[PDB]
Amino acid sequence: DAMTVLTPLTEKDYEGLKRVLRSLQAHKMAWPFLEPVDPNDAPDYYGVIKEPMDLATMEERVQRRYYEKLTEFVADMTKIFDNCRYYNPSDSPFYQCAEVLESFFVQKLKGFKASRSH
Amino acid sequence: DAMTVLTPLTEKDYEGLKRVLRSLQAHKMAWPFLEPVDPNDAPDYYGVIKEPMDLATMEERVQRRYYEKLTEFVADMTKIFDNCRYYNPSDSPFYQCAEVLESFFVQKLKGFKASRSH
Amino acid sequence: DAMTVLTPLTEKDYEGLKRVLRSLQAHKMAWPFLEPVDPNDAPDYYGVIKEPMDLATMEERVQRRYYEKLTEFVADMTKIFDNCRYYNPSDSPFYQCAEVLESFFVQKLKGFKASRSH
Amino acid sequence: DAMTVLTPLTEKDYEGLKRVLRSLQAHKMAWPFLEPVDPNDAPDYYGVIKEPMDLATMEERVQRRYYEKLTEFVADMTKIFDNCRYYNPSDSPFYQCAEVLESFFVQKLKGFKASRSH
Amino acid sequence: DAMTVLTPLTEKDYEGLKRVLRSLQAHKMAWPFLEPVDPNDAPDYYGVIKEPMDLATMEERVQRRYYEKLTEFVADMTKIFDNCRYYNPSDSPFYQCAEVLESFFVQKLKGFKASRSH
Amino acid sequence: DAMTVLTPLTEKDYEGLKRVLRSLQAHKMAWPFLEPVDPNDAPDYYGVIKEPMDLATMEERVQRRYYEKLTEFVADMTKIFDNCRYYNPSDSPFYQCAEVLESFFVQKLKGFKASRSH
Ligand SMILES: CN1C[C@H](Nc2nc3c(c(=O)n2C)CCC3)C[C@H](c2ccccc2)C1
Ligand SMILES: CN1C[C@H](Nc2nc3c(c(=O)n2C)CCC3)C[C@H](c2ccccc2)C1
Ligand SMILES: CN1C[C@H](Nc2nc3c(c(=O)n2C)CCC3)C[C@H](c2ccccc2)C1
Ligand SMILES: CN1C[C@H](Nc2nc3c(c(=O)n2C)CCC3)C[C@H](c2ccccc2)C1
Ligand SMILES: CN1C[C@H](Nc2nc3c(c(=O)n2C)CCC3)C[C@H](c2ccccc2)C1
Ligand SMILES: CN1C[C@H](Nc2nc3c(c(=O)n2C)CCC3)C[C@H](c2ccccc2)C1
Repeated sequence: DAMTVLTPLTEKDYEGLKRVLRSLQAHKMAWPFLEPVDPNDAPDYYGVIKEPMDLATMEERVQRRYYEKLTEFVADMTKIFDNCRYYNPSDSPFYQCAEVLESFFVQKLKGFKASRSH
Repeated sequence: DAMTVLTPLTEKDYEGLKRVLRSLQAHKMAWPFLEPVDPNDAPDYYGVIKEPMDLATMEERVQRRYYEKLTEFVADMTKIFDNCRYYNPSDSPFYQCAEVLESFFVQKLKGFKASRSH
Repeated sequence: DAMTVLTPLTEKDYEGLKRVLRSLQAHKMAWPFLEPVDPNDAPDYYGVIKEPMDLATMEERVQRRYYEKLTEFVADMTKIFDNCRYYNPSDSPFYQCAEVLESFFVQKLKGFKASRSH
Repeated sequence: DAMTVLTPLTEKDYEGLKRVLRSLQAHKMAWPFLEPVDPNDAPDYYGVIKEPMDLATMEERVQRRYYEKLTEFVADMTKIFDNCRYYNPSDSPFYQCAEVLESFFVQKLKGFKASRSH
Repeated sequence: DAMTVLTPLTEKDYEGLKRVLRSLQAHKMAWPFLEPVDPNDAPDYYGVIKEPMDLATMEERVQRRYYEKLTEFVADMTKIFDNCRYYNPSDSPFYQCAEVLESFFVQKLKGFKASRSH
Repeated sequence: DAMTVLTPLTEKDYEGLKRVLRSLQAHKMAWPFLEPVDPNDAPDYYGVIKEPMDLATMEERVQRRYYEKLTEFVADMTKIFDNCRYYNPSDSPFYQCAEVLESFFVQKLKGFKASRSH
């Protein structure tokens, strides 16, 4: 979509970004992405993931208006999952929780790209 | 079913394992993972992706009958697309090809799991 | 076709002209042509394109009844795509989008050069 | 296609860049694109057209091994057809010859894009 | 002057017009402006100058009694020198020739205005 | 003058180039040239004038020591006036302001050429 790349993010938009973000935080499968990875559960995590991400941190950025474009937002989200699938094994819960939450996200994202324009 | 996990791969199994692979080798979108990553293109690749995977390397492995359970061949397949979304940017052509191939694989693999049980 | 050049435009015709225009304004790939180019996007545009055109300026015209023959309407349409391809790079979005819609409008117009003879 | 944008043009490539070019110089409708637009035919042309092109200027460029990728060769071909539809009227001969000849180039170009994959 | 704008040109007017014009055609430096710019000298000229002009085209216009007010005769003359300084480099002879000739025109034009105001 | 063409610009030179440029911005008739032309005032301006210019861009350039010779500096100035006279009517004020200011600059420039040598 044109507008996703090009049309910048208004106060209205950011309002509905917080709305989507909260939906993720209340999701049943979000339990592994609400906060940052603990370096004690996994030394080498921050050493082998170049750009880690969580919803705790995406909440900061949505409240600090970090994202000039809907594009910078959908990147940082997809980090959460691409990073989770990369570091964990295909048969782990952490992986499954990411596959589920990403599908959900896309739906909650599809509704936001639609409600922007018409 | 997941007799995927438990039921060793027989010879007729390895049949559609090779056929499913030819079909990924055909795809117009398979080009990015037909062969191993060249480290002239990307020096730091091999140092930052832990278990690289191509389809050439995987095709060898279907010839050595490297795989005792279907579980193993699908781990190694999904490596390719997880490595790719990890290493590249989301709006990348590579990243789009992994998104598209994998969905293909998944439909071609859905077929295989059913043409094993009944 | 003879009918397009000499037989002029009935009150009917002008209904199925506004109806095709409508169809182009729906399309997914019509987004770059629904209104006039902005001069702040492109300060040289209006000085180097001799006859710009948009579906908004064309809805005005179809309504005002500006077009005596069908030849006139299809010119003003084709300005939109030839101007685009001229001013924008072959490999660009705007360009690709013009390709999609000229291809479409053609068939949506083949269906009008046929509802005007039987 | 990935190969078109990224694979550098070998000398075998260039051999049958000359074939595609001469097959176009042969065409029955290629006649108005063989040589540069004459300033006496159209005093404004070279002022109102930012980058003119022709098959002769491109025969020179294809001989002097000027094109690093296939991407650059098709860009200059489609200039001939974009500059033409832009400058001339939709109902002019020159305009139809670009319609006819580009459409043909496109097929010669399909056949060369697959002569390369293998 | 009020007269130059408002007082229509009569026959004795048009006779001073022709005297002024020939004085210019005589000038040591009128040479670049005696006739239309040749598109073979400068392919882009006619496409990048919206209203070219010459002392020849104007001598026709003075014979045809084309000018209703002195205002329009002066306008078309200042086109010659404006279009020349615009198109050409300032250190060029054509640029210098317009600088000189116009200053000449101006003294001759002054004369003509008081040869009128009585 | 020899010195204007050949003798590069010292730090002292540049001091008095800003001195002159200031004087221009002081002038009551500088008002149409103090900053760049607005594309919304005039959509075609930037597409049909090839090298625009303004005292604001010229201040930047004098502060970046962009001009090796007094010759480049005086060109860029004279764009402002030639561009104005070309795009606008002889009888317009923008035109009449270009005239007045250009005459001024010449005088201020006369004095700067003279303050260089003795
Ligand atoms: C901080 N801590 C991070 C956890 N999330 C996570 N930890 C690791 C990886 C990973 O990919 N993720 C997504 C790879 C390495 C370790 C979720 C966890 C949690 C535990 C119990 C009840 C709810 C939540 C809290
Ligand atoms: C062998 N060589 C490997 C390339 N594939 C690839 N290169 C890189 C990454 C990646 O993720 N991939 C999948 C990240 C870093 C660089 C594809 C390339 C190729 C070019 C044109 C037509 C087909 C194939 C050939
Ligand atoms: C009005 N404004 C005009 C744009 N269209 C356009 N702009 C330019 C060219 C061109 O060829 N086109 C078609 C070349 C020069 C710049 C479309 C744009 C738009 C942005 C976001 C979402 C929808 C629409 C809005
Ligand atoms: C050199 N001269 C150029 C002509 N081609 C051309 N002239 C013009 C435009 C244009 O778009 N084209 C393509 C717009 C402005 C005039 C073709 C002409 C020719 C005549 C007969 C047999 C072959 C060739 C040769
Ligand atoms: C017809 N042809 C036109 C020339 N004049 C001219 N050519 C150009 C520009 C321009 O500004 N001018 C005034 C800019 C673009 C090229 C003068 C030329 C001539 C040469 C020698 C002796 C007398 C006449 C005759
Ligand atoms: C930025 N904006 C540019 C204007 N200057 C200008 N605009 C145009 C042309 C031109 O030639 N000039 C010199 C032709 C095309 C439109 C002057 C204007 C202004 C208005 C009031 C008080 C001071 C300044 C400011």
